[PDB]
Amino acid sequence: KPGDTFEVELAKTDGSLGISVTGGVNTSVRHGGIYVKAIIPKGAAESDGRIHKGDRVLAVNGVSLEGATHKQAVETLRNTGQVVHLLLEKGQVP
Repeated sequence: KPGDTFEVELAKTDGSLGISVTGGVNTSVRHGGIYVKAIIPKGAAESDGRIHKGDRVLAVNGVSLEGATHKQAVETLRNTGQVVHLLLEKGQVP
C-alpha cells in the first residue's frame, strides 16, 4: 500500500533544508495540497531520505498545510529556524 506517515525532526545544514515544494489549492492543481517536486543535492532534507520527491506534506512545525497555497508553504519553509518539525506521508500514488 502507499501512505506511510513520518514525523521528520529535521535540523538544517548551515541554513539549508533541501526541498523544492509546490502545489496548493488555488493554483493549477486540483488535488489541494503541498507536494515535493525535487530534492536539492547536499540538503538536510535531501540526505535524510524520509523526505523524497513526490511525497505529500501534511504539516510544517505544527501548521497544517492543507488549504495553504504555493507561496505560503515556500514562505513557511523559508521562515523556519534551526530545528524544523515536519509531518509528511510516503506517497499517494505509486
